[PDB]
Amino acid sequence: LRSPICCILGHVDTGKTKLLDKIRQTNVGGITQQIGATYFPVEAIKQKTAVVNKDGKFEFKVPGLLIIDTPGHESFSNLRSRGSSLCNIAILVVDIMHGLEPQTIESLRLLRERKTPFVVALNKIDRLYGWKKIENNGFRESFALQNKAVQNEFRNRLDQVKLQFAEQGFNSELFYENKNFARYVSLVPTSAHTGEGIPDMLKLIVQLCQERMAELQATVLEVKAGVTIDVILSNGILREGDRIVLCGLEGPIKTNIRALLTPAPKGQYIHHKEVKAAQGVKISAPGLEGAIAGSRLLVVGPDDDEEELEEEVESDLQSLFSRVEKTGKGVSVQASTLGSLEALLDFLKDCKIPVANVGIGPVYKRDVMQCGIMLEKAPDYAVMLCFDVKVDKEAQQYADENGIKIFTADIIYHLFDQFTKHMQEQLE
Ligand SMILES: Nc1nc2c(ncn2[C@@H]2O[C@H](COP(=O)(O)OP(=O)(O)O)[C@@H](O)[C@H]2O)c(=O)[nH]1
Ligand SMILES: [Mg+2]
Repeated sequence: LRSPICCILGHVDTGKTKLLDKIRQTNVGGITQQIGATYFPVEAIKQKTAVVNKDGKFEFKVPGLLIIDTPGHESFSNLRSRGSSLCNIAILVVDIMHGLEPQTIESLRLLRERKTPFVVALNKIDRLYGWKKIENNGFRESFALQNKAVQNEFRNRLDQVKLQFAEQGFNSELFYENKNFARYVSLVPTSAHTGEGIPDMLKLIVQLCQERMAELQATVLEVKAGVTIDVILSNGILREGDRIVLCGLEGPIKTNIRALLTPAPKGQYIHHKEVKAAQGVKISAPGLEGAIAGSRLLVVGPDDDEEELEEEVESDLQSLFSRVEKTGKGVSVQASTLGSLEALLDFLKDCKIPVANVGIGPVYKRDVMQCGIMLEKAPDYAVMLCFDVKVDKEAQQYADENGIKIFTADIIYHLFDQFTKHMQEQLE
């Protein structure tokens, strides 16, 4: 069998890094660091959840859990239709003391559109005034030992957070009060500081994956400059020397896996003849320049037709490139990954904003030039809406020289706001 994959999402300063760090802690099958991910064998999970499984009734049917730290939008890297190949389930981290934030809200909307199951970590409960910690305890067990004032503050903050979620269209319940997984999103109070609530969280993640979610699937999660690719192997086997095709900026990329690399526990990496799901692995291969984050990775077998596979891997990006106005009058859009780009196109289509040009990866002069033609065509739309992407300095300079506006945002809403402001300025 294989291990479910869990992605951890959160607003900055919400304690996701500290949380994953606390989840990693061990007395040591050992918890093992992998490329862009951390693997938890079922024994380690049993140990971390034992305190909330004292009777032993809970059955683990799973070999392990893979957890990917996904700060920002990497959990949404691939196209929506394949979301489960990247993340079976997610953990959304919210600071209980400040409640819902904008990045959190965007994360919520994106998780909902992609139909990605998630639970919420209501983190930093130790910040409750007078909280009496019991390290690594289950939340209920610790909560029972708190004074009246602490319980009161918890309930108040909880009701408030529940309201903020309700406004966003999500019905939420405290996890042990939660009765139906289909009806409510579970809120699990946690402390990255004390470890409290983490047993509950791991047990719940495992429970949901098993109860609800009981061919090769591999996704390019990151591209690192020679150029190597960090890949999440969700299903199947990858082997050294495998003939692979993936999505590239200027067309399909076809090459052969030179090396399968994981971090050394010495040299820097250890090589593998082969790796099996679920695994985060680094791939070394010639000609990986222009690889697209969020791209599928396909292996060309003996019966397979490499051309058809090239077409198939490029088809995601092409499906995005084709989503443009027939009129040819519209804005240019750009994003870092297939999923982010898809989200941007869907959002703008909802906003009835017309798009004439679609780009992926960091913004370069060619993208800005392409936008610049609109300036001759229809000047008002000679702008770029750029979602979570870097803008090359020369591209920005060229834009400023030629009166092309480049709008950038970490949140998709802001692109809309900025564009509306721009249009009102043009009509002003
Ligand atoms: N008291 C307390 N502090 C926390 C907790 N989780 C995170 N922090 C603090 O908040 C800061 C958040 O750090 P980090 O883990 O990088 O949060 P991130 O930016 O969302 O990844 C850290 O300096 C921690 O000291 C918690 O459960 N309790
Ligand atoms: Mg972080």
